[PDB]
Amino acid sequence: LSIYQDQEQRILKFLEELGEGKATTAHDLSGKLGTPKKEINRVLYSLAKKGKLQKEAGTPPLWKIAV
Amino acid sequence: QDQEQRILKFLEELGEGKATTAHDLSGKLGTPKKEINRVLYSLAKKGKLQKEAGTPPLWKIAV
DNA sequence: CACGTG
DNA sequence: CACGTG
Repeated sequence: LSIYQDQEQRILKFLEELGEGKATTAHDLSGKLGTPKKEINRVLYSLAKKGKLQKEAGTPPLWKIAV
Repeated sequence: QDQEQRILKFLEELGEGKATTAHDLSGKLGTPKKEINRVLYSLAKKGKLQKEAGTPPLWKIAV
């Protein structure tokens, strides 16, 4: 229940309530949560390393829950 | 654009054929590498500097 | 314009 | 690992 974990949870929750295969950008996420895109991306890539999220390469990249 | 100037001088004040890096310029100038580069790429497009190498890039006055 | 970078 | 980016 740390502040960083709360942030990770906020992002994971946002993406989970997105839908089946729907993805979103770091830009959108940053805007909805009121957090700078840099911090968001730092968390998104980190969570992808942990396997919880999948990055769909592109410009910009799209993010969603893994598998 | 005083910032641009300061960087511009420092660079012309460099040895004949010696090229430097944004990282080095940051330490040698006590300025964030973000602004350094912002200037470096601008001066390069403006033809006042030249960039070579790749990872990272090396900067020296243009001839 | 992708950029997350410690 | 480059990264300059508003």
